[PDB]
Amino acid sequence: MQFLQNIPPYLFFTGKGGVGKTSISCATAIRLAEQGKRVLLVSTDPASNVGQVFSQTIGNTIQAIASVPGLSALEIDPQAAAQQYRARIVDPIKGVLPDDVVSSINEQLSGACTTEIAAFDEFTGLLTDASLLTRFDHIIFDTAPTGHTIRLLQLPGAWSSFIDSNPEGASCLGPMAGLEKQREQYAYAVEALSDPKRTRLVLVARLQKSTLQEVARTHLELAAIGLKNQYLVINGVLPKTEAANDTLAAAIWEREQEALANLPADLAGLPTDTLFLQPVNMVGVSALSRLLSTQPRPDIPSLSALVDDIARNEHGLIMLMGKGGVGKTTMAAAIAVRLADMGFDVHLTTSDPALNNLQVSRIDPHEETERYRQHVLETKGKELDEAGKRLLEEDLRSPCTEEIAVFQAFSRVIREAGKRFVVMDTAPTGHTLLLLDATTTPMMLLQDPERTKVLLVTLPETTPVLEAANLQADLERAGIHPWGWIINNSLSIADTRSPLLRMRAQQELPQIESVKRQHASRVALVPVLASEPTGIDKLKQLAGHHHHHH
Ligand SMILES: Nc1ncnc2c1ncn2[C@@H]1O[C@H](COP(=O)(O)OP(=O)(O)OP(=O)(O)O)[C@@H](O)[C@H]1O
Ligand SMILES: Nc1ncnc2c1ncn2[C@@H]1O[C@H](COP(=O)(O)OP(=O)(O)O)[C@@H](O)[C@H]1O
Ligand SMILES: [Cl-]
Ligand SMILES: [Cl-]
Ligand SMILES: [Cl-]
Ligand SMILES: [Mg+2]
Ligand SMILES: [Mg+2]
Repeated sequence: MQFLQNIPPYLFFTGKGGVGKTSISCATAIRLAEQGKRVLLVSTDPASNVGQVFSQTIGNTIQAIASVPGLSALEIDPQAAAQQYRARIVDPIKGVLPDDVVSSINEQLSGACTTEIAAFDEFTGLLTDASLLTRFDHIIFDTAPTGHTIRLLQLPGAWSSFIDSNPEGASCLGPMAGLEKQREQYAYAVEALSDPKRTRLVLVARLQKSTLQEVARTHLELAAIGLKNQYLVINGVLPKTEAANDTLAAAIWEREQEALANLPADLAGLPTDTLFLQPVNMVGVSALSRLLSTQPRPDIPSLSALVDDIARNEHGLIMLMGKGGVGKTTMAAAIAVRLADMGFDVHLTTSDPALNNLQVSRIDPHEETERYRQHVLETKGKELDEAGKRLLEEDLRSPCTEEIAVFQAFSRVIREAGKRFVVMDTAPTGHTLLLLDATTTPMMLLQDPERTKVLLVTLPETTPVLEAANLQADLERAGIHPWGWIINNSLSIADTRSPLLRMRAQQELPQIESVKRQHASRVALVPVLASEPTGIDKLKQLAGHHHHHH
């Protein structure tokens, strides 16, 4: 594997939730250890499981992994770091300012942005400690910082300017005032990230058009920033020696082969390695090492049942939520189609390009975001100096900015949810709704269980379910309780003779049980489609069927 050759002292793995960042991190950690190298694996996931895979406990202290000499680990819990980070800002003014005030500021430090900034504070610590390279040859991170976070800390304005405490725009700039290291260390860290002699960035992806799109995006952003030592690792690829008998496995192998060959242009000139889809979720040194080789039904109702229940009231705001790529848009489309075929007036709204009983409102997120950014600039940038304006423009470059702008656009038609059905394929986070509420926002409507039905879409996989769970908890803090969960891309409810797909379908079981037993009131299982759910044809196939009853 090219990504394994000549790794510099700092190695970072980046990619969407569930692509396999941690697995590959551990497997690489082992490979290096067995070569006689001293390796430090840095676990950075919210609910770390690296200790589990290695059959021991790890913590905020560097401890050796007894089950593999040469390797040690360290956990950097991001939720805890965020907590301490927020508390380090608020505790000082606690008792000096009103409670509602300290309460509002605390909320401003409870979003994904504060977490990335606090996580960057930790990365900076490790990256600027030369002594570490005195003890190890390699330091491996199972997540990487975003281009957004790096930009923010490299902006001069972030150091010489300050932005008022308004309701819009700079909403997420609050964390900056929390940095306690000197400006020079953060710049040094970024310097270390941009040095190919010190840091190698590995983009983890899967052979899917949608995912490669995102990865290609990340690559460009991190490169313009200065990280040009990038490697592409395509994980979980299906071996042709499985497309043999079964028809689904053959359709999949085909879908991957097209993409694999039609890789986005930007990723083409990138050194690339592919890993194979393993039978069982790696859990030991043996299983993990096997990953780096060069050679190879649940009792849950169909989407149809969920929709029949959504259909009872005969109207309502239906919002699909979840992480990027889980299938929000497809479920939104599938739901809107079935509801319409049941004879109801349905208004589907989307933020992506794709009978008369159904109307579709397409919104371009790019222009909504710009209308928004433009608005926040006439409002706040008014008295900012140029450096500060750039800081404000980078803050309005946050994920949540688009999220907010698109919701505001949708809100234009939310008033129709009273007479009929309005289905949305994306929504802001709990944190963001709470923020907007303090500012416009139909908060009460979203919180009403009879008017709004929020659905959480996820995958029958560990990380996705975890991230889904956390989204839900955040929404609940905003008084919104998801009405049901949709587990998309399931091999369990799929027709396959392929021995490997069956072994994979069996891996989902504990994840699916998790959702039913601990995360959701209602659940729907959608199959991994043998085709691209692009036509209303295959879109109707996703739903399955629901037997009428009284
Ligand atoms: N059940 C399924 N079977 C096969 N493919 C699916 C399924 N659900 C989604 N996909 C495919 O996966 C891709 C991602 O899904 P989709 O665009 O609906 O996700 P999303 O969460 O709306 O994405 P984003 O977060 O990018 O807006 C699509 O190209 C789509 O056709
Ligand atoms: N190529 C692969 N084949 C089969 N399973 C894999 C592969 N890569 C990862 N997994 C399994 O998939 C999940 C994806 O998780 P993981 O490494 O934790 O990553 P991330 O950090 O990308 O969320 C785990 O259940 C894991 O053991
Ligand atoms: Cl945020
Ligand atoms: Cl935040
Ligand atoms: Cl019925
Ligand atoms: Mg992980
Ligand atoms: Mg979408």
